[PDB]
Amino acid sequence: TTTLAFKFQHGVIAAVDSRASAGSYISALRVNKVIEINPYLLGTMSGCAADCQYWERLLAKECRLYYLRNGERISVSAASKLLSNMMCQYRGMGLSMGSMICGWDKKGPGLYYVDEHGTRLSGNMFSTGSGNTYAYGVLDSNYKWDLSVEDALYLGKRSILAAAHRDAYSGGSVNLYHVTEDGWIYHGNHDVGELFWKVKEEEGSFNNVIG
Amino acid sequence: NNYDGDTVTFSPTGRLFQVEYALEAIKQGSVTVGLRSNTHAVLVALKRNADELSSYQKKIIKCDEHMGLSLAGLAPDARVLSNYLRQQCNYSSLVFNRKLAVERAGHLLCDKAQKNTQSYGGRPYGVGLLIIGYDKSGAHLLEFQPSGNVTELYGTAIGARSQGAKTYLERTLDTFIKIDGNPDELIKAGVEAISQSLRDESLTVDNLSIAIVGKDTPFTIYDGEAVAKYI
Amino acid sequence: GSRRYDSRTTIFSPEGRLYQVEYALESISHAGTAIGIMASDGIVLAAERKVTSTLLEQDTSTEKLYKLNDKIAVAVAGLTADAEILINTARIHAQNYLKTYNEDIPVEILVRRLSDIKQGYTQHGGLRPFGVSFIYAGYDDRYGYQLYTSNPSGNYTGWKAISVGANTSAAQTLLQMDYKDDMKVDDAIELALKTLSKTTDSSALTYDRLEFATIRKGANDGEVYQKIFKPQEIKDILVKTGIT
Amino acid sequence: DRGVSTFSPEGRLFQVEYSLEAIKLGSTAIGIATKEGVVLGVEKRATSPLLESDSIEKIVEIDRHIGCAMSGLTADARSMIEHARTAAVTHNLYYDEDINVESLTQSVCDLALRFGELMSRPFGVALLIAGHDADDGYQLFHAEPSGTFYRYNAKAIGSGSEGAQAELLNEWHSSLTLKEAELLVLKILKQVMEEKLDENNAQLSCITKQDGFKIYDNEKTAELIKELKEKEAAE
Amino acid sequence: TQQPIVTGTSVISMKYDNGVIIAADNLGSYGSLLRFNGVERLIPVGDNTVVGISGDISDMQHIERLLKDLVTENAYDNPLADAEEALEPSYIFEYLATVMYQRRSKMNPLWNAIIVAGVQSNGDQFLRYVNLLGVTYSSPTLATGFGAHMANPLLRKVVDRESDIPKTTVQVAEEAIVNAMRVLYYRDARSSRNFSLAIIDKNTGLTFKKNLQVENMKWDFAKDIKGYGTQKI
Amino acid sequence: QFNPYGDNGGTILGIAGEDFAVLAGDTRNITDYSINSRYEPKVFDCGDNIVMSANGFAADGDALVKRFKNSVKWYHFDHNDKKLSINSAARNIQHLLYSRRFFPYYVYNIIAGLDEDGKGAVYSFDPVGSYQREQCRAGGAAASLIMPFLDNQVNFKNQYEPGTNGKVKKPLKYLSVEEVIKLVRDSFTSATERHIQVGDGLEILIVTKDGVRKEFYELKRD
Amino acid sequence: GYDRALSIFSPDGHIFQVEYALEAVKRGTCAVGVKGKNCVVLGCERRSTLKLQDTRITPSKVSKIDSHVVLSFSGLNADSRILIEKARVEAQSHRLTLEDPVTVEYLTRYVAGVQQRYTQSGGVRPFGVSTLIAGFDPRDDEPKLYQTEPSGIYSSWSAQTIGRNSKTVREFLEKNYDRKEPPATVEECVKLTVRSLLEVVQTGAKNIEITVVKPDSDIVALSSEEINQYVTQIEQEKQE
Amino acid sequence: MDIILGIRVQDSVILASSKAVTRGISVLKDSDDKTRQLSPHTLMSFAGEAGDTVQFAEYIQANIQLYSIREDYELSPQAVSSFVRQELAKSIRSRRPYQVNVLIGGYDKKKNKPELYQIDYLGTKVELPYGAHGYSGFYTFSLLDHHYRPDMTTEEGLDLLKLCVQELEKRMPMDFKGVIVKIVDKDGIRQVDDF
Ligand SMILES: *[C@@](C)(CO)[C@](*)(O)[C@H](Cc1ccccc1)NC(=O)[C@H](Cc1c[nH]c2ccccc12)NC(=O)[C@@H](C)NC(=O)CN1CCOCC1
Ligand SMILES: [Mg+2]
Repeated sequence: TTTLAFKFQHGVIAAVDSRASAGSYISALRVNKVIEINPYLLGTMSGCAADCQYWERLLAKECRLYYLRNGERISVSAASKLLSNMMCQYRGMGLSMGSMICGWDKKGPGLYYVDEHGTRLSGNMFSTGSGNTYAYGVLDSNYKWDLSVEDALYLGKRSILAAAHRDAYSGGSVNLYHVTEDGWIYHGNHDVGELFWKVKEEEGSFNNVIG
Repeated sequence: NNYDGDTVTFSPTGRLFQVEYALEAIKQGSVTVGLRSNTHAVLVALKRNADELSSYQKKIIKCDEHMGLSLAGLAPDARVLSNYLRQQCNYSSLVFNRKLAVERAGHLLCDKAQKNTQSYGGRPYGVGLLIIGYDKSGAHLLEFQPSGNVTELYGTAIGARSQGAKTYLERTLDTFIKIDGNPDELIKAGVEAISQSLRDESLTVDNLSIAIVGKDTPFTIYDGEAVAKYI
Repeated sequence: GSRRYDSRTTIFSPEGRLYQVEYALESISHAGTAIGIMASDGIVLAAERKVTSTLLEQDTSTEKLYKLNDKIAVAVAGLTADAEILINTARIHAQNYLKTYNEDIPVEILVRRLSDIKQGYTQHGGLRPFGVSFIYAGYDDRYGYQLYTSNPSGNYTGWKAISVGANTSAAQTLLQMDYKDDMKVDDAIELALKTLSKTTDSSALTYDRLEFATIRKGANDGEVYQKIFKPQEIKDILVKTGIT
Repeated sequence: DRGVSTFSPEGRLFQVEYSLEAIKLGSTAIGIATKEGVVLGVEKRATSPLLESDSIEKIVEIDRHIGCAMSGLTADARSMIEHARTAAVTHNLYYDEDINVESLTQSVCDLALRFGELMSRPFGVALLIAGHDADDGYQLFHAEPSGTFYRYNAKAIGSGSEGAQAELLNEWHSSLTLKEAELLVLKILKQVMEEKLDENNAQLSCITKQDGFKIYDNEKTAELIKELKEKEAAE
Repeated sequence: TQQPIVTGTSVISMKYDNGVIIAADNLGSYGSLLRFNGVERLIPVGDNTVVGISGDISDMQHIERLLKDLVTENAYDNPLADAEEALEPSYIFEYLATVMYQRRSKMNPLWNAIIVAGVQSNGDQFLRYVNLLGVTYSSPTLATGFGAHMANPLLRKVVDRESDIPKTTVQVAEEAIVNAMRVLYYRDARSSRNFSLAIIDKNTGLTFKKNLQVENMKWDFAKDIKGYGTQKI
Repeated sequence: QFNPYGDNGGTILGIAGEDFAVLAGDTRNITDYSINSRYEPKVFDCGDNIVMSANGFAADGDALVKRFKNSVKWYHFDHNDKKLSINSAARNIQHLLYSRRFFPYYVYNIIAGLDEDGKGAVYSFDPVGSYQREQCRAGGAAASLIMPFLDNQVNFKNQYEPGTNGKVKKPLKYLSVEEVIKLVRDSFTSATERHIQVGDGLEILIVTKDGVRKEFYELKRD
Repeated sequence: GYDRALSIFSPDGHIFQVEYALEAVKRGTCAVGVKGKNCVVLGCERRSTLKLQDTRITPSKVSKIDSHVVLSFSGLNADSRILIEKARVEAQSHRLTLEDPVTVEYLTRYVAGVQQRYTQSGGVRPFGVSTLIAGFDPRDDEPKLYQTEPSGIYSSWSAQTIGRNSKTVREFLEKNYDRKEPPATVEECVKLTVRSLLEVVQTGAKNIEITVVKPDSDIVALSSEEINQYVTQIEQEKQE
Repeated sequence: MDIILGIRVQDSVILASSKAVTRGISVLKDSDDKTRQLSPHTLMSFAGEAGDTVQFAEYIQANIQLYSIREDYELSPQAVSSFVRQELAKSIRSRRPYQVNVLIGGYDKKKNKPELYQIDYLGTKVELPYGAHGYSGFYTFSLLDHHYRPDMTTEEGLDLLKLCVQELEKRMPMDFKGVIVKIVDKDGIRQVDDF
């Protein structure tokens, strides 16, 4: 996998690939690596598919109970922390889970990185998975806070494409999300096969590849 | 009097008053009838409502595909005991690939109820149960009392005014036992039996509750317009 | 079952009082009077042993005054056996604090801990409370010299001068009359003994019927010394103050 | 003294029967079920004018499709609500669906008889559990400390219950609208309440399939009270 | 986790038209040492079931006791213990299979391979296998250990599929089993000449044969075999 | 050292139609190079119009199916005989699998049936509980042989329309039950040829609104 | 363990142990809470039967639960320490798991839950304590004032009093406190709090304690002289 | 994490801590603050295994903050350091020890003295004029041994600290992405925003 997420002027972008592996064998072409915890919270997935699904669906249980008791939506900071506390109970037991908790709350947009070690980092930009290095290259050279929603969506899309191309364990399809103060917004499933050729022609990039 | 404060105390005449008081809760409960032939076994229960706006409290509970019971008294205690039966029926299937014998189900209920009558702190169950079922030895009907006493019968009734239905079944014994391969006629005999325990009120569509199990018939409960046929 | 024989030690009366706490206080009111007086340059602890005998070995005896650590001491009123259970717990808490923070335990923190233990016996467990009232005399570098008291209810309060045990009503009136804020240890010693001499149920106050202790900065330079008075030393201070 | 789980000579549990007396002292709560939704309403009953009445929370959300009103020793209800909310969300975790109103009510009632010498006494509070699911539609349940629960078309609990229940007997029919039910709860609350009914000492709520469980604003309820006064003066 | 010490080798079995046959030799090996020569590894349960066990003998004796206790417990408060509510082969097997899988799940297995052979109430043949891992399977022919490699091929020539069962008589099936036991004696280094055989028929009931021997053995051709290649004398 | 796991071979295949679903699996059970049984059923009717198969280590597969069947039973008891939807069954199975996250059920699990809109549904699980709804899935020993064939012949991957030369794809026309069963049989016949653990028999369970139907076909026994 | 059910129902539907716990609160010294427009003030009675007291070290009646929330009480003193300790632990536990300090409403709900738990748990008696919990939520300038009691019920108050002769001071507050226009300043809020205590206290010397809590963790306790100035001004206006 | 330095001067304690956080082969963050305020005049920096560091730090923070509220009093740096040491010495013989090394910089308001305590994951406590954990000391201690005086000003302490970081940046193979510097003195804790 390759996942990324970054804060900007108009909220946060979240983009993920869709591949699943079983060694060299591609076990799934189109898996969903994003979880809609609530209308204002998202969760990316990288690592053991079972761990990612179980613990983030359990996080969603705990975030809903917060709303019922307090009559108020949970913050991104608090949600990310609940998850990191879960990881710390099974510390050393062999879980494999890397995730970004994306959302919009009272402090504005929020983005936290959480992993199986119990690490919890706040930041403007993150990328996880086997192909994160490729994604960072595109992101770091093109990122600005002053990005338009249209350009930001493309950047996250293009960054996954970069990783899908080079990384053998990344690809299949791209899933886009845009988080606003009115909630998150799904921006479709994009096949890499079709997207690659489209980007190659329009952008002029991937000159080395023959098409 | 002085010997009814708890279940751990015999009276001077050797009586257990807390158990007798638990038995009293059954008599206050709504009437329910049980009867069987050689092929089928039937439960008939008069459901009770709180008022006209309220629903009619359910009386019959399914335990397995081949076994179930009807209750009279404290409904929550029936839920606890029926849950136990569900687990025991289920343990028999999962471990031994064997449907639980109705007689053995009665023995398990007896032993569970007994522990509550000999220990300090707890209390006896405040409910009576009529268990019907079909196993490898044919159709069966059991009567459970929270004293622990379980009895295998051809037919019986428990609850308020249950003596009327019990007398009827005692007269009809030779007739209804012979109703083999005819579920509808066996239910008719059960509906006619429970009718001997009615006063003022009569059997309506949301009042009556019937259950049946048999040779090629899984334990199924009939409520609502499904029992209008028998009214 | 067993319920039949349960006294129910942790319940309220209709008036909102704890029966056993009130009855434990009644027990303590028959115990030997203990007095604590706090001065600017130290603290005094005085206490009366209960109707002794000539054959009691006094110099090796201890029923009233106990040492919790080098900085803190207590005077006891009530069941001695109950008090020793609590005293040993308090000694351990002081050492736990010292091991953890590498500093001597503040007086109030020790007092609160013991008072919390007493409180527990009034709210849960179904056991009788400790029939003990303490006077805590201690020093730390935050508040300096401090006097506290705790009773079976687990409630504790701070004092300039205070008495527990028998005749506290009479004793407190006498202390309230003669006490002043600028008072010194030598004066406080005299006040404590004079108060016991007037409130005692005995015919006369003698050395063999007393336990006495001081906590002084009267130790060579910035440090604190505990002095548990010996029988001969109590006899001397009785002559000095003009009681015998 | 005597056991907590003791039967009386009549065959009733003493403690359960005594807890029912505590519920009779509680403030009134009314529920009415219709085909357009279920309405829940309560008497707040502030003990003093300085008490900020909007902090009195006697109507409570369990899930988006289930609401709850209470009467009696309301402090006892907090752990019941906590269990209900947990049960509702846990079932959503295990089965990826809403939980049935009856199943939720049954889960709450399982706590009721877990007392002895587990908790030391029964709950001193009754609950009106209202909700909607796809199988049985709009439902209203009355959950007692006996562990028993009855389904109701309409139900009143608390100090003015038998007077309100007699009124609900005459007024309820199967074709009631949501608006009609709202006014009917307000009407009966106004009848049994000691103090004069207004938007500050009484609260309304409802559960519909579309919008889910909603507690009504004081401004919204105030209009329904004014609409009630005018329609009673109309004849 | 353990290791097997005293062990029993192959158990073989097959279905025929009216019932099932099961057989096993009477040896208890201690590694390469043929230590115990009078061990019965077929254990009847009632008059309708025979349990054949291979592997660790101490664990076999434990299972033998569980079954003996199962019969005792079934008779408790059961007037129909010798009739309608008697133990069935399917009940006995599922019990053992539950125990075997639980033990492996605690990482403390019963180091055995078991075949439960019997006839049900309705006359149906029962033949199912279970081992130390809790793995279960059924087939017209079943065999453990070496029998799986050598006996099954011979027994499957008689009953290759389900439709061959009604065509197979008890005489043919017994003949095939006895031949398979001879082949195992030729080729299994931890086998013995002495064995036991049990037949459970739906008409004639349980026939338990003890002290059987492998006979009609071919050895004469050995006299002609000389050296390992070039040797003539 | 004791190894609590084993490999009983086998291969399973689930395909979702427009208003139906199939779950197929071979009937061969093996250890190492030996055949245990030529007919040992692997796909089960679990009730509520749901079919299930746990492929890999038979003992763990039987235990899981047994537990899920039990979970269906208790779902009826606890929720007034309500029908367990396929999506609810899938989520329940995830929790059954994750209960042993640190001592897993060594099986690949597939279930099939109809969703609440009457459309065909297939769900796929890994041994530790990750699941997903899929149109097509092969699991087990010969999964890597069969899946590419299904990408090509079910989702028309790498297939384009003649004359356009790669510009226009083959349109995703739906498949009938008769067409699906052909692809299932050809998948297992091909898998039997090149995989030693696959053979003997093929059992298919078809699910429609009318119920669960079975079909059996012979395979090569070598 | 000791499992005896001490808090149980009576034939008339009362839990006497919970009601007798309220009688212990009635015996306790008077405590009062008044919230202004931009502050909350907590007033507390000190009974003058105890002189020769060391006021430096004697447990103060108002306790900080966190930097932004305070708790005063009426009833058994020893019992109150247990609630305060639990509350303080929960406050740090909330900051640690959720990364925000507790809201006043949440802290109250927790303390009330503890009190409730002790009314239906075996082997324990109810807390003989009612509390006033006041403060300001993080990044919020709206004042908060809550009350709890042994039964476990809690509610929000514009102004409230508990303890002995609380009936009298509540009478005073009900006629003197206007909701439409609450004490606009700190002075007006403190003045009204001292006035209310002067209906009951006896002497206005060392018998009145005042603690002012303002937004953004601004908590201070007034001294004897500062309070004495309020006492002087009130009575001089009264002589008319 | 990687590098944490500490120096005690005349009237303050200065803690410098690296900003880098690395997962696998990628640097995830270059602005991470490896420190927690335990009390107004006590700061603790930390370094060790991933996750354990923050957990332990926040757990210590919660305990000291609880003590402060209960007693309405700030514990001395010495008292806090002893509490921390005990928690680590308790931890080392646990089932799964917390793999965290810390520096505790505090200003004792009673004695009017700055204090620096170095504690490793075993519970090995030492009071020092300057300290470090891991490999940091190998490069920096020679400079500190040479240039350090006890009467140094805060500004001189920062200049000597710059020299230490420059040496680390020259001779360490790892890029630690600079340091966040914080000063602890009588007025409390503040961060040097330009370094
Ligand atoms: C890259 C593809 C890395 O290989 C991603 O991280 C991807 C993330 C992901 C997240 C959520 C759902 C699906 C996928 N990870 C995997 O695909 C993951 C990689 C993997 C394999 N073994 C691992 C061991 C430890 C950590 C990661 C490992 N693969 C899986 O989890 C595989 C084993 N499971 C499946 O593919 C099975 N399920 C896929 C979804 O459909 C149901 C079956
Ligand atoms: Mg093959």
